Amino acid sequence: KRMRVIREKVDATKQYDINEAIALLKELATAKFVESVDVAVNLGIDARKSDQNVRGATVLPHGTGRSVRVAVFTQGANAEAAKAAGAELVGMEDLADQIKKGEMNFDVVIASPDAMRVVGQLGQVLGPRGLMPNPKVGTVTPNVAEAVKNAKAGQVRYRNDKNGIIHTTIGKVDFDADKLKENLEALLVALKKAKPTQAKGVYIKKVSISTTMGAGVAVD
Amino acid sequence: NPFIRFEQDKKLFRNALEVEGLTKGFDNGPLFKNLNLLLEVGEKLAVLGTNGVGKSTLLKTLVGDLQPDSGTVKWSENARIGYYAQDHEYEFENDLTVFEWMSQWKQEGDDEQAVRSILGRLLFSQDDIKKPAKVLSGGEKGRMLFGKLMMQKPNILIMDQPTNHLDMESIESLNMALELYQGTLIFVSHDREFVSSLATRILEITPERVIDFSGNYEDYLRSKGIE
Amino acid sequence: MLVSSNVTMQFGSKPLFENISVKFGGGNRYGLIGANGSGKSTFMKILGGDLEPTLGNVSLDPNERIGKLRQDQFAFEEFTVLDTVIMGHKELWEVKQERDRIYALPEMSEEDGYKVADLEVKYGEMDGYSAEARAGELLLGVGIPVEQHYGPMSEVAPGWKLRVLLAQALFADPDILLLDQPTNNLDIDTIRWLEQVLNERDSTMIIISHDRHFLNMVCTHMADLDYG
RNA sequence: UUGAGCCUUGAUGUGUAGGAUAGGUGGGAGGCUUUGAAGUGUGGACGCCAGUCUGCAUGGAGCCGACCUUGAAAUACCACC
Ligand SMILES: Nc1ncnc2c1ncn2[C@@H]1O[C@H](COP(=O)(O)OP(=O)(O)OP(=O)(O)O)[C@@H](O)[C@H]1O
Ligand SMILES: Nc1ncnc2c1ncn2[C@@H]1O[C@H](COP(=O)(O)OP(=O)(O)OP(=O)(O)O)[C@@H](O)[C@H]1O
Ligand code: NA
Ligand code: NA
Repeated sequence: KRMRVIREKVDATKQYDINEAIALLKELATAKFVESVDVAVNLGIDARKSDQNVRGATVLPHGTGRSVRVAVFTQGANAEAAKAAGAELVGMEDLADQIKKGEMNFDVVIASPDAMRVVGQLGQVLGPRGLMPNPKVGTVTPNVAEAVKNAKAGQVRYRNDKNGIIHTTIGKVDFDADKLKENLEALLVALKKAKPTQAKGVYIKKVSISTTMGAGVAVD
Repeated sequence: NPFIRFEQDKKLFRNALEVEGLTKGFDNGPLFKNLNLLLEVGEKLAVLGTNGVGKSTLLKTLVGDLQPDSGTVKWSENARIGYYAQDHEYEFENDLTVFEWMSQWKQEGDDEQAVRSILGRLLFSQDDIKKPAKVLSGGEKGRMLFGKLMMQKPNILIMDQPTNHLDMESIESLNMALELYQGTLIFVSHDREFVSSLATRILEITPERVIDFSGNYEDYLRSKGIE
Repeated sequence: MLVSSNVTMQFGSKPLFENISVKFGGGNRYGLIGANGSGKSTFMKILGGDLEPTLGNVSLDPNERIGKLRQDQFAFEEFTVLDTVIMGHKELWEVKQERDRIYALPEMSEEDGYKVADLEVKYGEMDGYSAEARAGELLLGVGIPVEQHYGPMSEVAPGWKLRVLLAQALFADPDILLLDQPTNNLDIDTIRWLEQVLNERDSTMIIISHDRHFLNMVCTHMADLDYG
């Protein structure tokens, strides 16, 4: 099988070159899918302590290659502002209480400071899956128009794993190496700027890029 | 090692207790179904069975503070009962000095010279007899109730878990104190050693039906099928 | 790791314990033994800060959630069993109840909204979403029925609510467990369950127990409190 | 021969309420199987004992996410742990 014939061909010990890893992944792209590529870095932080938590979101220079209906969660003028920004959701108190009451979710959530019908209505659905927007993550933004560009323009969020690993989608195997290199660099720079104050040791220990149906390799 | 020894002022003969049809339950209905027993003199009845079932509330009905649903409990004529409740906070919520609290129960024919002798044997020396009764340790409180039972000198002892908050020294002193006891004893405990040391009859209730015995706990286990 | 230095508590005219200085910590379990009236409960009060010593110090790390046991209170009796065992996490309970209060009070203004968003992310980090479930999976071990998990604290029996007060202490793997006579008026089966659930944990636990078969079962170190 | 550290590979981590012994992130949900099946013919290990992992094949070419009860989803799988 493919996972038995590639395990010998790729070794995780040798930290391949920044271009060589991408080239090997493109060679190994075999599963019949658009096969979004993902990246996993191992920040050096103590997740047991809250002050060392790295919650963030940045606009990649190219984009994730996918479009998600950024449902607007607002009311009044702030909620109505997002209607002209081109969002795939409608923000209303009832529309989040009834329309959004049984609704699973959108791709992302806009931020509304005037309306309040989509604050306590989410509960186990709006927060349990990690779809609730917070000020640090940029979901709870002052302007629905601002959130439209912060989410529909190719913005990607990230939160730590319980053991201190940040992984997220970067692009697709259709994207070129020249785009993917800067895509990875932007995220690495974002994390470096997002490092907390008390970060003992080195805060980027391992960086593995991978495909959905393929393996991963270290790049630095 | 505290020196505890219960004596008996007026020994009573023949039956000491009789319970005839004592069905009772709070809201599950049959807490104990159609209880029927006759307790002789010198019995050491260990009432077993463990959890939430009427392991207690039998003792509470026997003392009377828990009225039964149906049935009548006829204590012997001169039966004087020393009760050691499982939850004994109500007798210490009132804040008297240890000396006054032990002196409440002084009987006809003894001094506060003889009152303080019980505390001395119970290891309350000179300052620990000045503390408020409220502020005392759990074991130091169980001992203070043991010294009230000793002071009252009952001939029927009912004790709801007399092995609570007591260290090895105390559950080794009281064990032999009750072994030397010549009278009627009703007690309940979970540790399979204190109950096995002194017991001549076992009455344990299971949430469907009581089961009674006529021997000690080792024979009880062998008849149950426990190795 | 917890440390104590020269605790020296005294009320009266006789030494109770003198210049007690010991390091508790490292995943070891310290059975604290003694006589029936020496120092044990008033020492686990000091280690938790319930009463400050006469002249001494107790040092703990900036964040080390003390999981301590009751039997100095009996009458919380205002809320359900689930949210009674939940508030063993003194950190998560405050954020949960405060955000409920904020939801009650109108409106979610900009002070309210920005006050609430960070509390919500804090709750998410503390994984309050799966807090009640993990509380129930412990209440079942203690022996409380699922259909009455949500009942208030008056529905419970007086002899059944000490079970909940025990379950409160060991809620969500809290390091440093101050257990004060946990097995009293408990059964053989519950004692076996407790000594099994404490055998799968890496958290220093200081336990008071007057029996031998439980200390000799679970404990690693045998701290004494005799002679002073 | 036996301690300890490290690396690589593979398992184990149900109580309900679930099809069924799901660890948390989330990439996707249509992907896994023919360099030769779910079941079968038959080995061993583990266990809250209900159930999981593995050699090869006469034949072998077909199993699951979609549903659904939960705070939370799936050995469709790969990922950093
Ligand atoms: N004062 C009371 N008011 C209402 N119900 C009560 C009261 N006392 C007991 N009950 C009910 O009757 C049951 C019998 O309790 P009982 O005292 O017999 O238990 P137990 O076996 O002695 O318990 P434990 O060993 O835990 O102390 C209780 O579980 C409770 O449901
Ligand atoms: N307010 C007070 N005034 C005087 N003495 C006090 C006060 N509070 C406590 N004490 C004394 O402090 C000691 C506490 O003993 P401790 O609680 O350790 O006993 P224990 O039975 O071994 O404990 P545990 O209940 O934890 O099993 C006792 O000697 C008690 O008299
Ligand atoms: Na009882
Ligand atoms: Na005490």
